[PDB]
Amino acid sequence: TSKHQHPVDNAGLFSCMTFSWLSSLARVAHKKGELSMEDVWSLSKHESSDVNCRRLERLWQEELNEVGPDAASLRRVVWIFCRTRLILSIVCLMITQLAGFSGPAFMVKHLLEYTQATESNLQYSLLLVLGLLLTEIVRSWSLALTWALNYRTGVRLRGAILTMAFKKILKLKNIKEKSLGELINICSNDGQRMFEAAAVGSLLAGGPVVAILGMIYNVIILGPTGFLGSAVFILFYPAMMFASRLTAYFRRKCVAATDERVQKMNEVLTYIKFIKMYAWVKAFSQSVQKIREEERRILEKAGYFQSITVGVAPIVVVIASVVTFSVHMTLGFDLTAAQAFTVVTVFNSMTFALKVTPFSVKSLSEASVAVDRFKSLFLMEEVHMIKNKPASPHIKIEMKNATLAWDLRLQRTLHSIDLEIQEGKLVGICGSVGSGKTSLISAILGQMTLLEGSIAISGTFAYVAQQAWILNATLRDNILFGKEYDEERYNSVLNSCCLRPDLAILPSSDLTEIGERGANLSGGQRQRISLARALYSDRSIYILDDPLSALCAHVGNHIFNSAIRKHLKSKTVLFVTHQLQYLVDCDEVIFMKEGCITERGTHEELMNLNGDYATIFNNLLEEKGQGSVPWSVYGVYIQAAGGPLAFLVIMALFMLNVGSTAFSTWWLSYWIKQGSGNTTVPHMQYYASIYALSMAVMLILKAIRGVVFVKGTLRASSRLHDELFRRILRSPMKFFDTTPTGRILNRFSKDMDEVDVRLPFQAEMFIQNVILVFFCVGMIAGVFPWFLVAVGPLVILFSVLHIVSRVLIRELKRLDNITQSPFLSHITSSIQGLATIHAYNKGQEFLHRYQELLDDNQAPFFLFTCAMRWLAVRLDLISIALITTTGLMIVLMHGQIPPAYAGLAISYAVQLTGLFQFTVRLASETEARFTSVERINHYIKTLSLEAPARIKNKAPSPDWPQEGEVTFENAEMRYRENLPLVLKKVSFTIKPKEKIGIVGRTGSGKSSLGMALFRLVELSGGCIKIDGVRISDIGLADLRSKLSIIPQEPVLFSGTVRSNLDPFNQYTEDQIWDALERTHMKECIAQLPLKLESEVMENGDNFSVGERQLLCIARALLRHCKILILDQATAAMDTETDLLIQETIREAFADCTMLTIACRLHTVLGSDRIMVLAQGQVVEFDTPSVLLSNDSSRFYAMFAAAE
Ligand SMILES: Nc1ncnc2c1ncn2[C@@H]1O[C@H](COP(=O)(O)OP(=O)(O)OP(=O)(O)O)[C@@H](O)[C@H]1O
Ligand SMILES: Nc1ncnc2c1ncn2[C@@H]1O[C@H](COP(=O)(O)OP(=O)(O)OP(=O)(O)O)[C@@H](O)[C@H]1O
Ligand SMILES: [Mg+2]
Ligand SMILES: [Mg+2]
Repeated sequence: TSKHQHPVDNAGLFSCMTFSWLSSLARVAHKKGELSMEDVWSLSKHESSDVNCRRLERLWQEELNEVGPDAASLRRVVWIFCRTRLILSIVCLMITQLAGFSGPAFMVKHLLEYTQATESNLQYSLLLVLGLLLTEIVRSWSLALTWALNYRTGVRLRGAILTMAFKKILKLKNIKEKSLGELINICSNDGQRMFEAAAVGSLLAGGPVVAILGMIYNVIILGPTGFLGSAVFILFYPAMMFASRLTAYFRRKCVAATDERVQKMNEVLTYIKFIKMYAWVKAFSQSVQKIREEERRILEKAGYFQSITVGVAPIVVVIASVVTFSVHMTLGFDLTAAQAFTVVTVFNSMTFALKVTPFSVKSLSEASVAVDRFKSLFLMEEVHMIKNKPASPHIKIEMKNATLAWDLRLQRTLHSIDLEIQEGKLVGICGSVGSGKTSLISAILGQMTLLEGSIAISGTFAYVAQQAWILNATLRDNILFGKEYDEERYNSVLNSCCLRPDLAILPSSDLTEIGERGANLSGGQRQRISLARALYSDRSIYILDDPLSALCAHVGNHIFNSAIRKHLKSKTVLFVTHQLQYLVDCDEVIFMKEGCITERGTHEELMNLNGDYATIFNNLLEEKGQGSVPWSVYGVYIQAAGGPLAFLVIMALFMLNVGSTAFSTWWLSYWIKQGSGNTTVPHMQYYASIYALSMAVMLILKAIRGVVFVKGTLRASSRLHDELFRRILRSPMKFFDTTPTGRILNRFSKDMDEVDVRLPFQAEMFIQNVILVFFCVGMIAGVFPWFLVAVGPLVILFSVLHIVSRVLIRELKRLDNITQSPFLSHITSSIQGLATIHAYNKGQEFLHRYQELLDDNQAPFFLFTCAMRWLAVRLDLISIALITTTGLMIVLMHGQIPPAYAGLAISYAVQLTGLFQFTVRLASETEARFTSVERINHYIKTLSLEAPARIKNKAPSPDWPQEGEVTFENAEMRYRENLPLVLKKVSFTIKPKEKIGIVGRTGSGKSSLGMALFRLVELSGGCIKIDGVRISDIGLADLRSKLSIIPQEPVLFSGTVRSNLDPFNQYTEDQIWDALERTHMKECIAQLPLKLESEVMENGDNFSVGERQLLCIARALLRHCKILILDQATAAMDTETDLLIQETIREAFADCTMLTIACRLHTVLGSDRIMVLAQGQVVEFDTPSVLLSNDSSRFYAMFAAAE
């Protein structure tokens, strides 16, 4: 072991069958008033996701491969895995039923006979009391054993199924196509559903075993009454199956409706920096409110039928028995003299066992659709590393007339591709936005669908993507990627990528936290980190997807001359490019167009055959609470919309119902104390009719109260969620930067499952229990008020026990809820990088971390239920001992105590006891469960808030955007409130109608002049004004729409391109077509049947960045803002299209004030003025002509060094 004793799996002597191992933790629970992480007794090797998972996998694979897998019914999840553990429960249920039935029924009759004439004997009670004690002890022990077995056996199934699902998730999928938000919802919600169905769905078998016993007892006491019970039970059978059939469809529709809502919830989380400038927070709010309203309506419709089956009529049996008694009544019956109320009380006690059937049937019906869903997840294509084609030696990559394109129902893009690569050679492709030299790179990975051709490959890859993927670990761990530390190789890597000043500028040291996805670094730094990791990993084959795009000229030249030329000269490097500056030193160049290779060979041969591109080459052109749950959460919960009125109506209805049932009980009790037939006999029929109509009322009343309660609780939940969403949406940027996303999404997946499912039932049950107890104590105080002595000791000991167990219950629940968020964080952050993870073949480490996190989360689940079972056992034992003592008292005190004042003693007692036993358990249950509302309230207004959309008090005149005067003055920022300054002493004065180009060294600042305008930075020093009007005083909502920005990284939401094009439908139909046509996409849209309703998702995955950039250009063209700024709009674009692009930009915004950003000097030479910055400061600047004839100018030096 060496970790924890875990006394469950040993100590076979009389120490572990009863719940006694938890007495050790009860001391520590109240000694410190807490329970930390070091004394939780983590799970042993028995309940570990390493032994059961293998067995489940083997069983499922065998059941798949035995015959053709058409559907397989997924019967092996439940019926064959947890089978042997259910036979013991189903065989102990019969024992406990018989023990609870046979004993008391005869004992009460014998005690009544003894209280009739005690004067006969005195020692005849000892056998009776001994039998009573034996039966009670046997019953309680059997019940505790059954619950313990089911609780223990309900965990392993979920523990194995979760890891099976994740292991299936980690596979090569060409596209998601699964509404990614669904996958997370599959991991959490369906985890819970597979648990309850294994721990509750086992008491359904307890119905018939007692029904047959009741029928045979009735036929043995009365002759011809053995036929009506069977007839009235046959009619009861199909109602349950009808209920299940009706609820299955409702559950399926509800889960389908809630599938989509959580997907749109993820889109804002990972794109908040994008939709924070165009005030697109309005459409999404309306869309999510509409889908939430639809979900709430269907949930209410589903739940209305349930409230009618929480025991609307378990009195069918008593109604049938009363009808049989009244109809057959021959005015005396010649048999009913002493045991009149005994049989009625026994039959009333029968409802306790069968009151739990609806819960079992509902859980089974839900588990059916859960099984269907999990079956739907499997039976999909495992397309990865399958080619089934021969290879050849002395080569690494070989192709033979491949014909590939994105997704099986789309027009082919590549046809008849054939190429070869020699070992240790450098090859460049080059081309346009046509042939698409990104499908070729991904073809050999295995992510590309295949139709024909032949692909062969043998080796290892160090993949680099066009974008960047950065984990949450520290920088040194990111560079190492799970490798052994070194000193010489690490220093060589750091010196070979020109990374030294970047590491020196860090505040503390190299070891620093990065973030969720490298949100604290620029694009160039992320590219450099990815390149350094690929360089240090030391793999056989290097694949670079344009690693020299966003970076400058000098650093790129140095890296190519130092790293690629020398440090990587002993391996094979294959990379594509759009710039022909470095193609001189390359070995071979292969040119392909429109998916077809035209000419290939030595680069020196591409001079006279076709000088197409040569014209370009010619010259220049959390925290866990440490206290008890206060009443503030309850006050907030009841202060929801329509709270007090609904609560008062519900309480009044409940009080009236309890009064009615009390009056009926008194009526039947009085009727019991009457003549034994053959006297005063017509009134019986009238009384039966009165009783029948009374029941009716109660029923009607119970239906009404259920309806009202369901409506009120659902309204409260909807209002709470609607309040929460706006607060999360207006969260400042720093909160999103520090706190990971897995800490926010949890409150939207797990809390909403428990608040809207389990809470109302427990609340209503506790309310009913407390009103019944108060009525019983009032009645006891009413008649026979001379017995009010034991009440004090009873209440004080019960309070002592409750205050003893509540500490453990609360601490265990809090520790259970705390440790579930890193789970979701990891499962979210390990999906987006499927390509890189598959390339590096690093699934095992992620899987092991997943398993360890799952076990840590599952550790405190068992003890939470074990504590409640232990409390129930203690309460039952105490009550049994007290009633035994009171009965023995009776026994002894049977000579000089009249029976008139003692006949009802055992009666009222058993009720009182039972009522207290139920009350304590219900109170503990609700106190445990009411922590989710507090957890949601943890994000109350104490959290930071974004900035005030507007103000509506000092809005500027509508004619404000007239001049583009900008006056920068001392703009110094920190970006983290702790990090050192990134830009210092920035002051500019730009006259209206001016053009300025941006170019400079990597790192440093570029984009440098971003922020401090449309700013959300919490400016501390300096201030700027636009057109003579300050920026701090004016509101944000109006100001953000005045100017427009084209982001460097394209962003494309789901739905359609139109919705992005018009946030509010303020443009006609021809203007958008003209805008799309003007930028040379005449055939880029008409190629599809949809014209303006294109299906775009997942950041435009159909067409690559070459088209996403121009889509964003077209979108920003129609806005026509006062100031339109382009942030490096020529990242990956050809040279021929450049002119057209800049010509269109100049034609459109001829007089607008703009600041152009580009990575190429030759494409910025036309600007009126230029400026450059070295590290954090701007050097002297003027027109390009002035600085061109200046040897001592950095701009001329870098232009000359650009070659
Ligand atoms: N989101 C961020 N959070 C915190 N610090 C940041 C963030 N972005 C940049 N920095 C830091 O601010 C300083 C200036 O970087 P800046 O963003 O201006 O670079 P850049 O000009 O965009 O770079 P590149 O040319 O590589 O794209 C650097 O120290 C950088 O690490
Ligand atoms: N991420 C994607 N997922 C699915 N299909 C894609 C994706 N990107 C592009 N497509 C489809 O495949 C075709 C080929 O585009 P490809 O990705 O090869 O472009 P590219 O030339 O490399 O891009 P760029 O010029 O923007 O750098 C597109 O016209 C489109 O039909
Ligand atoms: Mg690419
Ligand atoms: Mg930038």
